Amino acid sequence: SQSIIAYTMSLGAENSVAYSNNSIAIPTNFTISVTTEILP
Amino acid sequence: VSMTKTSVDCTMYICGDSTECSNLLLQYGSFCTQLNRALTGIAVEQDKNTQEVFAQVKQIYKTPPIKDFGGFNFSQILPDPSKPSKRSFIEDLLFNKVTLADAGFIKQYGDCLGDIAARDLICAQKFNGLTVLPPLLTDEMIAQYTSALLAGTITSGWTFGAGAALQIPFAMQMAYRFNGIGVTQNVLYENQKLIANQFNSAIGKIQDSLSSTASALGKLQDVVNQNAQALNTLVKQLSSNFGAISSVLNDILSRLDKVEAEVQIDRLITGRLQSLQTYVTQQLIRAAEIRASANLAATKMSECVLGQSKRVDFCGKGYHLMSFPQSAPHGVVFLHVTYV
Amino acid sequence: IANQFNSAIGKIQDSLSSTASALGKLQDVVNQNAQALNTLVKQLSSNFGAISSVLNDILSRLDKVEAEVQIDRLITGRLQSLQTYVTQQLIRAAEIRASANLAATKMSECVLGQSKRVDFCGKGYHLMSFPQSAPHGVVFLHVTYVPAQEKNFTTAPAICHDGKAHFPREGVFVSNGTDWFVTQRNFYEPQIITTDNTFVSGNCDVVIGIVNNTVYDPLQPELDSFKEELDKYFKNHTSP
Amino acid sequence: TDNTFVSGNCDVVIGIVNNTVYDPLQPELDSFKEELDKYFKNHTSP
Ligand SMILES: *[C@@H]1O[C@H](CO)[C@@H](O[C@@H]2O[C@H](CO)[C@@H](O[C@H]3O[C@H](CO)[C@@H](O)[C@H](O)[C@@H]3O)[C@H](O)[C@H]2NC(C)=O)[C@H](O)[C@H]1NC(C)=O
Ligand SMILES: *[C@@H]1O[C@H](CO)[C@@H](O[C@@H]2O[C@H](CO)[C@@H](O[C@H]3O[C@H](CO)[C@@H](O)[C@H](O)[C@@H]3O)[C@H](O)[C@H]2NC(C)=O)[C@H](O)[C@H]1NC(C)=O
Ligand SMILES: *[C@@H]1O[C@H](CO)[C@@H](O[C@@H]2O[C@H](CO)[C@@H](O[C@H]3O[C@H](CO)[C@@H](O)[C@H](O)[C@@H]3O)[C@H](O)[C@H]2NC(C)=O)[C@H](O)[C@H]1NC(C)=O
Ligand SMILES: *[C@@H]1O[C@H](CO)[C@@H](O[C@@H]2O[C@H](CO)[C@@H](O[C@H]3O[C@H](CO)[C@@H](O)[C@H](O)[C@@H]3O)[C@H](O)[C@H]2NC(C)=O)[C@H](O)[C@H]1NC(C)=O
Ligand SMILES: *[C@@H]1O[C@H](CO)[C@@H](O[C@@H]2O[C@H](CO)[C@@H](O[C@H]3O[C@H](CO)[C@@H](O)[C@H](O)[C@@H]3O)[C@H](O)[C@H]2NC(C)=O)[C@H](O)[C@H]1NC(C)=O
Ligand SMILES: *[C@@H]1O[C@H](CO[C@@H]2O[C@@H](C)[C@@H](O)[C@@H](O)[C@@H]2O)[C@@H](O[C@@H]2O[C@H](CO)[C@@H](O)[C@H](O)[C@H]2NC(C)=O)[C@H](O)[C@H]1NC(C)=O
Ligand SMILES: *[C@@H]1O[C@H](CO)[C@@H](O)[C@H](O)[C@H]1NC(C)=O
Ligand SMILES: *[C@@H]1O[C@H](CO)[C@@H](O)[C@H](O)[C@H]1NC(C)=O
Ligand SMILES: *[C@@H]1O[C@H](CO)[C@@H](O)[C@H](O)[C@H]1NC(C)=O
Ligand SMILES: *[C@@H]1O[C@H](CO)[C@@H](O)[C@H](O)[C@H]1NC(C)=O
Repeated sequence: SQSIIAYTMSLGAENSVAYSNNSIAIPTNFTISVTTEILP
Repeated sequence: VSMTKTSVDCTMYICGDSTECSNLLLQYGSFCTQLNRALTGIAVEQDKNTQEVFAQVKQIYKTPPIKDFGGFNFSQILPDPSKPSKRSFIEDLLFNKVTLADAGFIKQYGDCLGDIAARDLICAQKFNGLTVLPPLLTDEMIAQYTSALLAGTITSGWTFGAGAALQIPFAMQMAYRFNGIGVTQNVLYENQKLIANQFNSAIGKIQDSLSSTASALGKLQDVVNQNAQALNTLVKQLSSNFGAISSVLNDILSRLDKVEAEVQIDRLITGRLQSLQTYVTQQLIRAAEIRASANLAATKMSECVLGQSKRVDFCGKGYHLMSFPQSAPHGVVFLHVTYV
Repeated sequence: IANQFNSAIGKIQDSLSSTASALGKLQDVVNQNAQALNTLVKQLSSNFGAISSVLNDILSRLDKVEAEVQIDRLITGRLQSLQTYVTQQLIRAAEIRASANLAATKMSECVLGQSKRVDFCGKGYHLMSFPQSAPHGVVFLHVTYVPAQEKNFTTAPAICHDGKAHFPREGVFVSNGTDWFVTQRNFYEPQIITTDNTFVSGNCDVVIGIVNNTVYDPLQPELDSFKEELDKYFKNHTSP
Repeated sequence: TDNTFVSGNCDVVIGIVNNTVYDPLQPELDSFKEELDKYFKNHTSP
């Protein structure tokens, strides 16, 4: 049931951010993220 | 940000359908695979350079339906809904201002032969085994990534770079900017209608400048021109005798028997091999200039668009407030906004 | 914060143990070095139009007057093979230098410092970074603060209390919908709006979108509490 | 005194200038002294 498919690539999740002239979002919490970068 | 991809097959360039020549070209061993492999390395690096400059978000942000940005007017740099390609007004100027050679979008005889075969260089390049591959991302997908970074910038400030996009009113974002350049935020709010009129008027000068002056996109046209001039020089080298009796393998094979056709053909193989290795070395060196430009453009996307920079004269001249990315043929344009 | 960091390092330990597709930038360098040498060794097989690929066969079969014509083809093709390898290596080595100068810049700015540069020292806001060695390379473990659980708030550019307009000294005004506060820009810690949290400039007619709320003066309850002391003393001292 | 901070005596700083520095707590305590004296003046009468 597997096959090679072909598709137009999705650039990312589509997202309407909720702008308004008097609305702000502020984080009540955080995550410390450790991320690995690799260089020759 | 990139240059035209190219694949040149060693066989149709050197030997041009002669199987007799092909049985000599194998005697030079792995040089053809090195050329094919090289150009493939350059061609993949063009998609990587474009991906690293534009794909700096995993989410495609879009602008709200109501454009209440505190009196600032982004309508000239945001996407136009009415257009079949989702370019902004300034991007559609930039897209007209660069004259291309071969987008790769299906060349199919009826365009290639007859009347157009005289004036067109691109069909003759294809006939001689030189091919231009399309970019992985269409100019529509670059326009969508540019829209996401711009819609993120005007609705969310730098926060869409550091994590999830957080809305902030645009005059409060522009106040956080002023505070960044060491100017107290009441200097924005007490002067906001003036600051918006200065910004709106300055964006108007970009419209006029790009409509008016021929020199503006010189940094992009000199990439497209070097791509086209190197391909034309490589087509022209098929004319060269290299000390053979003719420039054309079919002439030599019409006139001569194997025993000395091999000697006349060996010369043409040699010089042709040398003409490809010259072109591929020049393209490898150029590709390193374009990757150095793309890594700078990705660094400016990260630091001037997704952020605000303390680095003097990095994000345009002045004290940096913010920047808006715009797409261009094989390139990126930053509209840097600075307090002077 | 320590438990988030210890768990995040634990995920690097697992990730590097688990997935083959990680050090691809380094294995690509070793593969390009190995491929280029294999291709240069394979080019010793090529005839270049001579009667043999092997120099001793030509010197076995032929006398000097024509062995030199067969040899000159092999000298030419071999010498062209070396210049091709050496040009490819000179070009590649400039890519690895550009990578090394970026890695030296990241060692200076992310390890020996903290960077205000967005996305230069990993994704997030940069806290610190730890270097680790690798075959022919460096790995940076970038540690970043990422804001996570948000709530929406109503906001205003200024507060009006006495026809005078007030702005935060640092942070932003927010309201939960009933009352107003200042918070720091990147983390919700709301505080009562006071003359310590805010500064005054001009009057409320110029600031677009200014809102009315009281601004507390924390010196006034001191002078008030001493006015009650002053009255109880004066009231008592009606009696003597 | 909210626009400025204090450190050291004036003898060390090259090019220092004389001017008054306003203390915004002082007129509060001065108005509190005028309030105190009007209360004490009235208190002469009972
Ligand atoms: C801020 O986000 C933190 C996660 O990034 C979150 O920590 C998580 O808190 C919950 C409880 O609210 C923990 O849940 C576990 O708690 C105990 C065991 O320790 C059990 O009784 C529960 O059934 C459950 O297993 C999470 O383990 C914990 N996660 C981490 C990584 O520590 C904070 O609660 C958030 N803080 C605020 C103020 O919102
Ligand atoms: C943001 O700035 C825009 C550029 O100045 C502005 O759009 C421009 O608005 C004027 C006035 O409406 C238009 O003038 C023309 O109006 C109609 C258009 O059909 C014509 O009949 C008139 O003769 C006149 O020429 C401009 O053409 C228009 N420009 C564009 C590119 O649309 C926006 O209105 C501003 N946005 C806000 C929210 O104020
Ligand atoms: C907006 O934030 C306000 C500050 O946190 C909050 O007001 C506070 O609400 C709590 C109850 O949820 C009150 O707590 C008191 O409740 C009674 C009052 O008589 C007492 O029995 C308790 O011991 C306790 O003291 C706080 O007093 C109150 N604070 C103030 C300054 O009024 C609002 O509820 C929040 N509004 C929303 C919509 O979230
Ligand atoms: C924010 O709070 C302000 C102070 O309470 C308030 O200002 C007051 O607004 C009203 C209505 O504009 C004015 O009322 C007077 O209007 C005219 C004369 O100017 C007369 O016809 C009326 O009878 C009445 O006297 C007040 O004079 C004005 N006070 C001050 C000191 O400016 C704002 O309206 C409030 N705004 C919001 C959105 O809450
Ligand atoms: C800045 O303000 C200072 C305070 O008013 C002022 O200091 C004063 O300077 C004069 C001259 O140096 C001194 O005058 C005395 O000088 C000697 C004794 O020291 C006597 O011969 C004089 O008759 C006289 O008594 C003041 O004593 C001195 N005051 C203090 C507190 O040190 C500076 O001179 C001013 N500078 C400028 C440029 O305005
Ligand atoms: C932050 O606000 C946005 C949109 O504004 C809110 O809309 C109502 C739901 C109500 O809360 C109003 O007072 C606000 O003005 C929220 O976006 C909505 O998200 C839900 C999914 O959670 C989605 O179904 C809706 O279609 C979205 N609405 C719009 C206009 O986009 C968002 O959820 C709020 N964020 C948080 C953390 O509460
Ligand atoms: C914000 O938008 C509303 C409409 O939703 C409008 O009535 C109001 O005047 C605007 N306020 C500011 C401060 O821009
Ligand atoms: C009232 O004043 C007398 C001194 O005159 C003092 O002894 C007494 O403690 C005072 N009481 C109060 C409540 O002030
Ligand atoms: C400044 O220059 C003047 C001469 O123009 C000199 O008298 C004075 O001492 C100098 N002041 C300082 C603080 O250097
Ligand atoms: C003086 O004191 C009396 C109470 O003893 C008070 O009623 C009156 O208002 C005071 N007047 C002034 C001017 O303080």
